[PDB]
Amino acid sequence: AKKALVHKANKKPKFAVRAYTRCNKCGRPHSVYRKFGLCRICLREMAHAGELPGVQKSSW
Amino acid sequence: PIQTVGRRKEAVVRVRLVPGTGQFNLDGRTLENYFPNKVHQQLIKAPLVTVDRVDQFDIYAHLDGGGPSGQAGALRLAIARALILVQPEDRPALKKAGFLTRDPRAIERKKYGLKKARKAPQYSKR
Amino acid sequence: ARLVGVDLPRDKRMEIALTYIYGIGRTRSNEILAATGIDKNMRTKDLTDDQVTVLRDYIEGNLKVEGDLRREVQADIRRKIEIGCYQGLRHRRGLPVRGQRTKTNARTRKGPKRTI
Amino acid sequence: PRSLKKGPFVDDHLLKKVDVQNEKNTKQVIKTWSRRSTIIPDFIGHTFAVHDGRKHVPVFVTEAMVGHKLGEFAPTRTFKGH
Amino acid sequence: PRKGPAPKRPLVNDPVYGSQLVTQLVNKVLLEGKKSLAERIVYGALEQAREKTGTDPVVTLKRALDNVKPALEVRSRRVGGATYQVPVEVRPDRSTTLALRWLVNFSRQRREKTMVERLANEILDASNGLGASVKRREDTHKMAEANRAFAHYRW
Amino acid sequence: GQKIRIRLKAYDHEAIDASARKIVETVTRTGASVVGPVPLPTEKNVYCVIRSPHKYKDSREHFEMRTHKRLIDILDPTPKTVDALMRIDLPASVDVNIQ
Amino acid sequence: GQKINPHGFRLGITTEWKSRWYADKQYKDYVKEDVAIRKLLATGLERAGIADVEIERTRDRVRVDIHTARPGIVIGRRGTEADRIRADLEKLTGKQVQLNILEVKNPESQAQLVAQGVAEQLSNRVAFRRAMRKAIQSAMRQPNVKGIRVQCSGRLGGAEMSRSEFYREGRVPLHTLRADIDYGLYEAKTTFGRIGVKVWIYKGDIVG
RNA sequence: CUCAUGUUGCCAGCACGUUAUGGUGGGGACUCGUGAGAGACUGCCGGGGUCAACUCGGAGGAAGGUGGGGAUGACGUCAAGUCAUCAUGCCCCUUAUGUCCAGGGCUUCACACAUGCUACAAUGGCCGGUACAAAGGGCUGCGAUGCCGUGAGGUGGAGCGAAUCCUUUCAAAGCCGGUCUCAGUUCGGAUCGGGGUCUGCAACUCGACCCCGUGAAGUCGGAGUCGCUAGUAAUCGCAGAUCAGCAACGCU
RNA sequence: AGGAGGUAAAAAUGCCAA
Ligand SMILES: [Zn+2]
Repeated sequence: AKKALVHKANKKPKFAVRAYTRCNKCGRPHSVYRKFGLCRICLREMAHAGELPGVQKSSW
Repeated sequence: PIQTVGRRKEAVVRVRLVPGTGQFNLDGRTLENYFPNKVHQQLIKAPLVTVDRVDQFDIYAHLDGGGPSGQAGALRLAIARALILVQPEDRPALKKAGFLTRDPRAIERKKYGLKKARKAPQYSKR
Repeated sequence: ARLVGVDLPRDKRMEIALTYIYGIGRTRSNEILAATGIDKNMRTKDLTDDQVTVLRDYIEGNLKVEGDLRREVQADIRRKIEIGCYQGLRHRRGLPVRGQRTKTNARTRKGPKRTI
Repeated sequence: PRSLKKGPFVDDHLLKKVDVQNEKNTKQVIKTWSRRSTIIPDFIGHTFAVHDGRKHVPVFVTEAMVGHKLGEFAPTRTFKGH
Repeated sequence: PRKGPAPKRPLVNDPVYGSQLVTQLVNKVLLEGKKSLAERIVYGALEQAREKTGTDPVVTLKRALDNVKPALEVRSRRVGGATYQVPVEVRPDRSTTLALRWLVNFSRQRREKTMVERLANEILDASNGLGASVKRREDTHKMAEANRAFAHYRW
Repeated sequence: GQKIRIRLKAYDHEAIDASARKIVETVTRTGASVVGPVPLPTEKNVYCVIRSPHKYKDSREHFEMRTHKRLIDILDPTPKTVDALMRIDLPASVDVNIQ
Repeated sequence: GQKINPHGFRLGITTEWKSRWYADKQYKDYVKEDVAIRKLLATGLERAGIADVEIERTRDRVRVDIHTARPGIVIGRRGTEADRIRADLEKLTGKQVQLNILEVKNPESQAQLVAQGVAEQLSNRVAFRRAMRKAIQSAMRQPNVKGIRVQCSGRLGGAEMSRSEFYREGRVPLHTLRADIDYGLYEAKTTFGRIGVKVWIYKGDIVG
């Protein structure tokens, strides 16, 4: 992302519906989970590294 | 007393046995009102038929989970196990018919990339 | 029979029979028959002139159908194409007026499919 | 269609501008970027230049144009054919 | 089945009549994943045939079956760039399946407004040896006999 | 009497096991009635993710999150039992809700 | 993409999580704080090998455990570097930060540190073959290590091509779940770009 | 299958309930939830096997011959994809190729391809009654009984950080009964006219849903081609992520 | 260990780096 956009996403928007997510680690607007605040890529990386307490590879 | 359970693809039943006549009570309803289907009724009554001891048993059941055919299978298995608990020598006849074998057939997990289970989406090499 | 200019089908249950009027459907037929008092399961054969009068009276009093409705519809289309609205331009070009996908579909507005 | 409880949507900028022009009774061309404001009966006699994204197109209001948004009368994309 | 034959499924005996042929017919007329509907259709057809003839529905169904069951078949294989139709014997189970499928498929094409009626009429007609299924069996036998010259491949 | 309900939430299994043991030992050292570690159904929050950046959508990879629960109930909460239960130290992976 | 991260493959069975805390309503804040913390500690000190960073949180107090190759550089004797890093962790407003610096006992048995050392060598000027061989020998000397595989791919020696080279010794059963596999990966900064070094070190099995 | 286990989960034996139900005092009995463990190993028998693998058959068992399904991609190939997750060598912009805002576009349409959904009807459509699931989600969220609307919905706020409460006590196909009577129809639902609700600063370009009217093509589809071998194909409904609201007929 | 019989309608081209 562009640092202008990354910052602007944290500013208080003048209208409520103007705010979006923008993953904390990498600033990727698309595919961001609400629980982690990480995009899919950063979530996969950090979960494989084991830095999500409780997130583990699933198989059922 | 006597209790036993049957399970078939997410349908569990518990059968309490009474040695009276042959009436059926499934959560307060008869075998005709509960399972109003001839094939299922025969599936329920088959172990009694093969053991030749029909209408010696009143039974009360609790059927939770699954659907009609699954509950029929569960009730069949529970009835067969109750007959074994009553008389062990029934086992050569009952088990030979397969009425004691729990059917381990359950829904297959849906897998990603496929539309459901094993059916794959349409393909074109063009 | 004959109703407000429409020759009703020979043998139909009444609630279906009235739907052949341009301004009436199933819900309107059920409403009309219930308000008037004539059974909706009644055939069109046994229909009686006294009944025909009562249905004609009620529907003329309480609904605008047939030529009036049709001319009102074309008048509204005419107004919106007159004022030059976006919907008017869509009506002109013969394309979907509700913002529907035009890239591939909309063959029902484009009519028969002509190849290039 | 906006709910009736909320009432018609006219943004205060052009609402006040039109009020001023019709209070002074002078019919001047209004340059506005508001495609999202509905037309109110007080707008019958005025003329608007609304933005189509590229230029300002003059729009003259009539009686039959009451209840529609300003933007409807300025086409945006241009199609001539193939 | 490159490594061998597959095991065959355990068909059950019908409750109402006690013939497994009735259950096989129910399975072949089954559609859309609804067993009870097909079961009821077959029961209605059997009752209608029983009413029409005054005899045993299972007996008349069996009679229709061995009236439509074919004995010699045609299996096509291309030999030397020109395809040939090779007469081949049929095993009883294959014949029964083929006859049942012909019966149902041709009964769905009848004109009597309800499947519970078309199936009964087609079964009755085949019991009399007149129906489209019987005609189909006749054409199959005719095409089997027309190419006895090509039975020498024996494949 | 008074009933004090202790709820244990954990991501790991052995952590909740050890916490339940320690809670029981501590309270019964003070002479109070315990029902025991009653288990509860474990939540599973599932997340499916495309493995690669930029397309290749049919290749996905599934994650899960397990939340195990045990229920601890003490009867006749002696003030000494309450005081001990406030002072009990437990690992970070466990969450103790006292009420 | 062929092989998954071994640490994530074995997370529930052999290995453990690098951060232990539980919060449901605060999960977002906790994870963003953790990302800030790890970014800070990664960008700060490259001199001393930072083998692993562990974070524990309980209410207001925050505990950070860091494993290091040489703690002498991590904290000044007067406490200067500790003062800097605690000041940064207070900038990250974790409220109370009880910070412990720990020393990893065997240096060449840790795959992360092996990869870091090979990256240092390969970044200065060292030949990649020499780097891999030195790493393999150093790791195999120590007893607990059973097998090791060292792989580095990129522009090796300044060539205008992408070459991948892997050196193996002993046993590296990647597909064995009970096998204690410790994985490490570093990206070396050179003049011709950035090249990565992955190391697998297999030290017996874990039987639970 | 065994041991442990009794709440918010079950209720066999007791009692209290009477409208409404385990609803309540109580009870571990059967479920069930989740911990520990047993249990398939050609383990036994018979025949083939070089007396070896391994194979054919049988008993016992819930299961028999890698029980079913997941997770699991060796060395490499395609200069395969991604400098738009991120990082980075080199080159280029720096008064713009940076950055702020309003409006617009990414939805344009004479066409072609591809993936799907609804259908073309009677194994069906419509109407009334009635029976059975699992898995999930919920804090400035899920939001009940009730009152007002025909219906989207409005007022209100019970109760729940949830085995408790809400998402109805949870389904649709299914079963029973009535009607339609083979027809471009009581099929089909597009398109179009009118009247509304809700989210939202804002539904014109460009949201979803409801009511009234409208009632197109479509009669099982050419050459050709696709998926699937048991709880599989075929169908029937349900929940979630993203999300204020949704283009969800998509994906899991 | 020795040994016999039977077994193909048509199907063209593909640029000169890495
Ligand atoms: Zn990210």
